[PDB]
Amino acid sequence: GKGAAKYGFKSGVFPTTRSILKSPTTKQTDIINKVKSPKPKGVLGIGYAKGVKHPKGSHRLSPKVNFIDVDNLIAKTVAEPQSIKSSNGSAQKVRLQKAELRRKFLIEAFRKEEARLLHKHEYLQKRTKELEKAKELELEKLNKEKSSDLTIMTLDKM
Amino acid sequence: RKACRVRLTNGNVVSAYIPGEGHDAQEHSIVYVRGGRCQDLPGVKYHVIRGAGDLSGVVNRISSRSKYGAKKPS
Amino acid sequence: PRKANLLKSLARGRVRTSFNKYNLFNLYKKGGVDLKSKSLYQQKWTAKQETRAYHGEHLTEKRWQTVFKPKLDSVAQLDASLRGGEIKETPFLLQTFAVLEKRLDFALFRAMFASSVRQARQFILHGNVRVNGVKIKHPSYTLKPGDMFSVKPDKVLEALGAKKPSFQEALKIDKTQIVLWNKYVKEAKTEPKEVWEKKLENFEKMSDSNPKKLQFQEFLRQYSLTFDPKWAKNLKYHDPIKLSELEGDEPKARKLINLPWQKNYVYGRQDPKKPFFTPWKPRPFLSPFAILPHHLEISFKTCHAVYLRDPVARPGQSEVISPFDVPVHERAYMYYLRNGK
Amino acid sequence: TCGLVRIRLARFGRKNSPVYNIVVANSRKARDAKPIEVLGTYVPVPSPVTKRELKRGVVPIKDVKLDFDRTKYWIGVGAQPSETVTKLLRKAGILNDAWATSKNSNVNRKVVFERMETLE
Amino acid sequence: FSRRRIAYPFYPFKKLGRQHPKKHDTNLKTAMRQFLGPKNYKGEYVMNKYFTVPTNHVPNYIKPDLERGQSLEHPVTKKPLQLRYDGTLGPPPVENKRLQNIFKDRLLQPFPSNPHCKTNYVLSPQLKQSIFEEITVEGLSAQQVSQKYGLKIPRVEAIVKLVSVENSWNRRNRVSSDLKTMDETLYRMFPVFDSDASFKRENLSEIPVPQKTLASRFLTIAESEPFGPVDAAHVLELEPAVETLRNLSTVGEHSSGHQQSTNKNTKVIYGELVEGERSQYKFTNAKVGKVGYRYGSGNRDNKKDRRIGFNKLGQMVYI
Amino acid sequence: STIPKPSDQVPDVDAFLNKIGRNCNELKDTFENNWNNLFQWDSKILKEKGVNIQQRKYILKQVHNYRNNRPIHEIKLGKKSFFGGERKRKAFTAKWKAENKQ
RNA sequence: UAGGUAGUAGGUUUAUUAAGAGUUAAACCUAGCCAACGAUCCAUAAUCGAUAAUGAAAGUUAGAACGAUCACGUUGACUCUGAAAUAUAGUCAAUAUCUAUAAGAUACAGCAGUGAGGAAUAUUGGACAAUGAUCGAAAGAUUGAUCCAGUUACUUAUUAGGAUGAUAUAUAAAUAUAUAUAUAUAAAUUGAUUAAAAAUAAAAUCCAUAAAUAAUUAAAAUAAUGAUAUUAAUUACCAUAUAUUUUUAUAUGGAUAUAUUUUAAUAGUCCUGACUAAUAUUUGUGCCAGCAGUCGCGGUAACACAAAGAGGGC
Ligand SMILES: [K+]
Ligand SMILES: [K+]
Ligand SMILES: [K+]
Ligand SMILES: [K+]
Ligand SMILES: [K+]
Ligand SMILES: [Mg+2]
Ligand SMILES: [Mg+2]
Ligand SMILES: [Mg+2]
Ligand SMILES: [Mg+2]
Ligand SMILES: [Mg+2]
Ligand SMILES: [Mg+2]
Ligand SMILES: [Mg+2]
Ligand SMILES: [Mg+2]
Ligand SMILES: [Mg+2]
Ligand SMILES: [Mg+2]
Ligand SMILES: [Mg+2]
Ligand SMILES: [Mg+2]
Ligand SMILES: [Mg+2]
Ligand SMILES: [Mg+2]
Ligand SMILES: [Mg+2]
Ligand SMILES: [Mg+2]
Ligand SMILES: [Mg+2]
Ligand SMILES: [Mg+2]
Ligand SMILES: [Mg+2]
Ligand SMILES: [Mg+2]
Ligand SMILES: [Mg+2]
Ligand SMILES: [Mg+2]
Ligand SMILES: [Mg+2]
Ligand SMILES: [Mg+2]
Repeated sequence: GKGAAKYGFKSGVFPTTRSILKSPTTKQTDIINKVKSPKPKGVLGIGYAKGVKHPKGSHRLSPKVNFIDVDNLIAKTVAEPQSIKSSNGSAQKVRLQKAELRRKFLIEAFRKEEARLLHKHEYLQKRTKELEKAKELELEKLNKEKSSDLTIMTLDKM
Repeated sequence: RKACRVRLTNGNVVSAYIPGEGHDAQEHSIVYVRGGRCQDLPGVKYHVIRGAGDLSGVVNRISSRSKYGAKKPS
Repeated sequence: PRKANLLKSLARGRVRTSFNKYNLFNLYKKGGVDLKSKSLYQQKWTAKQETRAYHGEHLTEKRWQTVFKPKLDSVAQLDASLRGGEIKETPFLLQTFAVLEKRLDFALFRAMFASSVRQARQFILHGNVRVNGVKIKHPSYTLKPGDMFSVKPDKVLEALGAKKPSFQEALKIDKTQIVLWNKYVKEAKTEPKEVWEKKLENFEKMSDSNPKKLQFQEFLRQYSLTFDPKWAKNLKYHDPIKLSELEGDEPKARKLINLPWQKNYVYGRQDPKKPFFTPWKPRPFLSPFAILPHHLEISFKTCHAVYLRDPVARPGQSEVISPFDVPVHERAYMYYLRNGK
Repeated sequence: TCGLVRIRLARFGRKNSPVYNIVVANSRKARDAKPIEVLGTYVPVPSPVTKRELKRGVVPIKDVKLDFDRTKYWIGVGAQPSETVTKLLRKAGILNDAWATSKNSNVNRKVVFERMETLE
Repeated sequence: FSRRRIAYPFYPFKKLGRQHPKKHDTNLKTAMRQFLGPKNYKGEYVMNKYFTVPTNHVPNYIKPDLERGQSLEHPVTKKPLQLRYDGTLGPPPVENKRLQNIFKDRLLQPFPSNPHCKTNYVLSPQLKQSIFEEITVEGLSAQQVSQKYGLKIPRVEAIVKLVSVENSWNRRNRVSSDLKTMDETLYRMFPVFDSDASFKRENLSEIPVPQKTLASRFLTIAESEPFGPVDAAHVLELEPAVETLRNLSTVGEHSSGHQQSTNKNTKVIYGELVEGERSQYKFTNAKVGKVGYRYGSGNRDNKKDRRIGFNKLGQMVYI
Repeated sequence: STIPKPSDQVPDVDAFLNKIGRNCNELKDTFENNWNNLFQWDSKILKEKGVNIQQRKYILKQVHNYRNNRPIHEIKLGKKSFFGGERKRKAFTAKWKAENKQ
């Protein structure tokens, strides 16, 4: 139907893509700074102003964001076997191989995701600065005086 | 103009026009009623379907047979 | 598809995508589409009647309505402004039926590999057509720019060639040919001088449209152009044909026939195994319809063609081959835009 | 297959022309219910090779589209592939011979072509 | 106002008079016999000026308006013949001036009522070999051969492809006498292409007309401000039209600039093939959110626009 | 594939058809005690010989087992409980405890 | 439907819960809360989409099919287990039926099917081969999920034969190549007497393919397993070699009597006064019979009723 136009004329839907990292990581410095930044007050403020009692039984401030340390996530989730156990059995050998592959996959997934997030922030910052510079250049060309401008009547003094 | 008073299976009683030349409709005959009024007859807002129920098709109808429940001659 | 009924009716005078004799007269005598005195609906209906008769008559109206595309494609010449000659208006509305030209069956007709779109469909359905080396048996297959398609040579010869006469039909033509040959040998022998004088005068009005004069010059070199009594004497009378005696026996019949032009074979049956008139000659009335398309490059030696592009409209020209003028196509476009409302 | 998170085929297409989505799905949901994620597609019907190609030595190809990175993540978090999906992942080189079974173990069968990773 | 109108000839013809009761003839049928002329014992119409094909590279297209329905001529002298009161054919009383000086355009126009339809020019067997030998042996680019002979690049590429098929056919003796006879006949029916003739040369500056540009935008600028094609292109947010023409000339397989490598960046895996396996698995890297069959997509099978395609074997398949 | 060799437990086709069970001893005349026929005939041939769907699939599964040195002992198809299927067990049991033990 | 509300609106405290809260229960306070931008009440309805229909579009409509969400599994309440259930469980009661007559069992809104209701909606089918689900260490077992087939023009799509074709006889000396073949005689269906047609329509002629027949035979699935299935497709004596975009072509080994299986083509339905495409006319009826979406038609030359001819749509 007409609704598909809003989505590239794609008919039907896909499930929402899950996020490998469910919270920001401790290496996303940009996010860490924003949360630490003092919260505004006044017309566009957020939070209880000094001297304004908050409701009894409620937390005055918002809960602190949980930042994921990927090194700690990897250590707790896919920890390595502490000893090199004797996998002489056929089933023990199969299990050891499967555990090794599963651990390799999930460690690569967490480290590729963190890299992607950090690489995406840098790319956006570079792209925005470029766009800003291009806009200034474009605007400067617009403001440049051309010879045709002499034929546009003006009353600058008035 | 030949018409008929009919009690529909939903309890509504209507007046239906019987189209075609000649009909074999009587009291207690099972008829099927469709929409469509008889313009010159006020209050006759429906038509009975020829060739359905106990109402036979028009006898010896040659043209527009499907509108009068007449089967194709061999 | 729609059943083919009364396609070549003279009273209706509809023009079809065919080389048929009756379809040539309908086109010859048409004299344009009359749109005067008609209301807008009547004008649109008439335009629809005429155009659809030619462009895809075998398609059902409901199928055509789905296929119909409101968007028409033209080209912009970027040098027009750098020429200086009076520019011509592009006939945009002659692209109304361009969507059909990419169909395989239409492509075959435009390539002159079939005598009509109907025949093209049967060639495709019977397994005689290949696209890019793959046998395609669906007339509705759509070609893309660059595609190459081929048709079995025997089918193209049967479509562009004369009809093969039957043995009985061709055996009565040889009987008459022998009688009219023995009349030329009786007039050449009774008064040889007049016949040769008439023969020389005929060769003066040939105009070079008749290659027989070129061949005749060879014959005069095989024997100043002065009379020779040896000619009349050389002439011999062929023997009459008893249709009953040699009836049902072709080898016998093709051994009793030996004419100066047709030797040891019945008229049109030089090779009865071939599916056309032999020796091969063009079908009658081929010139009026023999149109070379701008959107196909054809190789008749191999019966191969390449689909260069979808037909386009350009200043003063439309690549969509049509017997109808732009005003008619404009009305047809107006009808289908609104689904005949 | 066990667990709550399984990698399995969901059937699409028409009668007599099956195509499949490779999906991560909750074990209890319907086979064709909207899954957790769609990892790829599997077309079971091999591409037909022409007479010449056959003599030329072309082998019919079954085409699979798959997100390699995302598939590895779901194996990492303990998703359990179905038997058919397991065969596909072992052929792709994502899973190894540890996922083979006694019935399909090709311990002794000659390799005619070795897995080749290319760019196209 | 509209009524059914029997398609009588627009030109004058001899209508039926009093008829014997068993003839059961029609005025349309008698008008056709007058157009066709007598039919000989061989089933031919030698008196009709369209029965036989032209052999001088000049199409013989119908000209009913200019000849006023007189289609009969002497089969050898090509001199007009018309029907007389006796029922015989003889010279016309007055020559037809409309048939002696025909415009060049009309000669190539097959249909009287459509002057926008013209036949194309046939390429000579020599020019085709020259084009074939220049692209293949000398190694010229299709852009060069196109700009030299005045042929559009797609036509140039088609000639090379077709000449290759004619060599294989001639190398295996597949071109029979009938095919040669037919080819020559059809060659002598069309006007031959002349690369030198400027009017015969194909325009080489044509570009597809986009849709966003089809609208008419107008800008009010200073009276002495220059505005040119490049400025217009920026306003319409399209590449300059000259650039479009140049990019369309580098599309030919033998044309300069033809390049296709930016797509060779998709990881593909070819599964191991073991003895006895009847097929090989090919894996193509994709991205979650793009790959897969969508859920709840519109079913069109029961709709008039149901998608129909064709597989590699040419078999009709539902998409 | 290849033709396995007769063993001591399964000397001939008749012994093979008796060990697998599932009433497959009623096809002894279809095979004619020909060892090669049992190990060469595929489903299409067996269908032409009148073997029904269930039996021909079962034979082919046991032929594959034999070729791979896996046991061919009969495995029985499942059967409903004596007290009936789960959906009709409550009703059946109630009527069986009032007609046996009262 | 104009007033509604009385745990009602708010405050404090305890109980209960993993958890806030008049959410429930208990206590004590304040007099609030909602409402003509529609409260309260009544009626009606499962909701929605990147789904379907329509339109230039904003929108409108549907909510069958595909998918998402909710609710329910004859009716009501309650309890147990559990992370989660007022569970298609259990308990009690209600309604109905049944047999074993018990503080009994059953409730087809699972599949198929039957009666009923209705204008109207299908098989008491096949298979677990595929994809899934449950149980099992495995071998495997189970699966009316599911996959297939059946019924039904309900919808869509493809195909459902092309080229040629206005007559038949008799007719004509006794090979530098002819050629506008020409004469007689008979025949010629409906309508009509010429712009009145039916009609290239038919037959006939040429050439095909489908089906059949024969051989062959994928793919769905492989370690093996095929319900569908008398598989699709291909090939036309079969096999082989060489050359050979395709394809073609030659020649070979076996195979029949120099040739090699057979061979087609019976559409309906509505309409022709105007709107609205339908000019070739004619008969019956006579404000009757009837037609009609709108205007209207029919009272003896009816373009409108009932028909023949011809014609126009799909
Ligand atoms: K359309
Ligand atoms: K209200
Ligand atoms: K339903
Ligand atoms: K199963
Ligand atoms: K009709
Ligand atoms: Mg298990
Ligand atoms: Mg009209
Ligand atoms: Mg509280
Ligand atoms: Mg309350
Ligand atoms: Mg209280
Ligand atoms: Mg309801
Ligand atoms: Mg809605
Ligand atoms: Mg609604
Ligand atoms: Mg339903
Ligand atoms: Mg419930
Ligand atoms: Mg309940
Ligand atoms: Mg309950
Ligand atoms: Mg019930
Ligand atoms: Mg049921
Ligand atoms: Mg009923
Ligand atoms: Mg069953
Ligand atoms: Mg008569
Ligand atoms: Mg066949
Ligand atoms: Mg098999
Ligand atoms: Mg009527
Ligand atoms: Mg009258
Ligand atoms: Mg009317
Ligand atoms: Mg009437
Ligand atoms: Mg009639």
